[PDB]
Amino acid sequence: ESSFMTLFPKYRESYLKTIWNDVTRALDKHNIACVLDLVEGSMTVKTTRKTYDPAIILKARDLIKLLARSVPFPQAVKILQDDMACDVIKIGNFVTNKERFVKRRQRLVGPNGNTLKALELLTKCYILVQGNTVSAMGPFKGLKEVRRVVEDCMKNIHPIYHIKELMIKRELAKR
Amino acid sequence: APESVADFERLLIGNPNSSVVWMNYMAFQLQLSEIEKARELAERALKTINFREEAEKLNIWIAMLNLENTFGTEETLEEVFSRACQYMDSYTIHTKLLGIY
Amino acid sequence: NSQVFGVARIYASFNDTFVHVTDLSGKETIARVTGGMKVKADRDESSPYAAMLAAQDVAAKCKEVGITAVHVKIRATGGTRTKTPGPGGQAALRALARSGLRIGRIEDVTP
Amino acid sequence: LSSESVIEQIVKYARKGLTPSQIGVLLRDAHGVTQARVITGNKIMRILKSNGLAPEIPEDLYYLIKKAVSVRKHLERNRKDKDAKFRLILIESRIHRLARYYRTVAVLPPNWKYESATASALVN
RNA sequence: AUUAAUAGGGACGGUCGGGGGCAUCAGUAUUCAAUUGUCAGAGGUGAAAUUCUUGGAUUUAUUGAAGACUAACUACUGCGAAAGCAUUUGCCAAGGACGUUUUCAUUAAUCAAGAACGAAA
Repeated sequence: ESSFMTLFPKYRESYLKTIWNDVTRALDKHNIACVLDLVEGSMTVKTTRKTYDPAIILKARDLIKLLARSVPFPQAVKILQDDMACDVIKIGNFVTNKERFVKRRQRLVGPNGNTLKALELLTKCYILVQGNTVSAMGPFKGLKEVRRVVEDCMKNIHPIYHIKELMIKRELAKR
Repeated sequence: APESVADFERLLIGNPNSSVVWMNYMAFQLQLSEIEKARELAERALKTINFREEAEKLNIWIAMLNLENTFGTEETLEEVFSRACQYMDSYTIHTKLLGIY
Repeated sequence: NSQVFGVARIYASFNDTFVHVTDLSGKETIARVTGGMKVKADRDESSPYAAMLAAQDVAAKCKEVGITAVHVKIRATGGTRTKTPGPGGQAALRALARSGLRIGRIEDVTP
Repeated sequence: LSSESVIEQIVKYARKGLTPSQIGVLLRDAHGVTQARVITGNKIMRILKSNGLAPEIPEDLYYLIKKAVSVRKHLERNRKDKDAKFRLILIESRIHRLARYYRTVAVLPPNWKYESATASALVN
């Protein structure tokens, strides 16, 4: 039937194997077939005829990619609920060489993780930087600022422009 | 003028970078109904001329194509086309070919 | 079982929810029920609750015509867009399943 | 092992149309010999010069002067070959220092004037 | 012929690279056109506005034409003189590391002047 597959690096599969038995313990509650292909290093979210709706497989397919993007499986666990949707942004096509790509990588993170946690307190999302992705998960009116911050900061734009608009909109919130 | 088999060949020792002699020699060779000595001449003037002369080198591919325009073949003018497309520019020989066609 | 089925294209994008379940061939969709038609504020087009209200009409027009099953070809934006599945997926596809319409060999077939 | 016979093997090998490294690579592969510096007591290029089998240009230079003219053929195929012309500016500095060695160490005269124009005449 | 700087050129052979020039074929993604089913919205926004819309906006599917790039695999991975660099495969020429009791014996080190490549517009 349905199947959505995602490949993983070496960093999360060992972290998956402590939770993939819990993933199959949790996917069985919605009757979804989860594969732990240790030979392939990939997981596939498959549908079953004992399930209610096929939409929860794709919501777990975002959770399986969140499980494969070195985000926590507890942090990927809330995606199966209604009012929490993820945003697995690929930011690979920004700079070819590793020099200027790593220049904007820490600038989207900041010194001691303050600026990466700043957008977490600005746009209300779980920002997860692992490898060449910037994954977020939250309300879409807050998550619209997440894709606006992630797509422009891999270019020559800094997060100081993003946070200052976010600090102004948060201050005029209570009115 | 150079009108013999020995005449235009002697000028090649004095004028190596001159394809204009082979441009008249290919008019002097294929006029005797044997263009195999004229197709040899455009092949010889490629390996005899200096590589720094681009005005005669691209014209050498334009000479063997315009000779191929009336007195050539179907795939022989195209095999000389993709040989000029590797040794020289693509569309500048094709804009020459658009004027030739 | 008799396989009274078509194909269901649900556009669960980031800005709206458009549902156009097609036939066994790609043309001649028997149903086309928008999410912004069942809620009139121009802001609830991406809401799944308006998409769940829209999904009752989506099951209705096929059950009126004769398609008792629908295989889901789910759609996010894809391509040169945000490429991720939005909010309108988990409610609109479930309400077709809550209406007894048989799901089987479902897919996400966006760009 | 009859020391002059390795020279008589070289006297046919230098007459076989090969470089001095080619006589040293072949004799060390199929004849057991170590080098020209071995007990026979004569250099590979100097024994070829002593019997009239030496070349016209230096073997250090003539394989580099040929490599300067041959690499210009790809640059004659594309003037946008920005690395092959960069290799051509470098390799023409490799043969120029070689001929400047022979001009001072009296293997070539100081009026030779090595140029990439006539280097196709000294490669063939 | 004082030695063959565990200096250097040059030569062989096993390797390798997202190197570059050319070519090969493969890949998704986009626009426009031909056209069917159907519409009260579609897009955009914090809420709107703006934009197209029984001129069918909009969704699906199909065909044609054109332009760009190699996501996940894929990374502190190698390479390119630097700039820069990712489908399959080749042509041509260039290159890191390799071993020779292979060849030369300083041919070798920094570069004003002066010239070549070349990041944005």
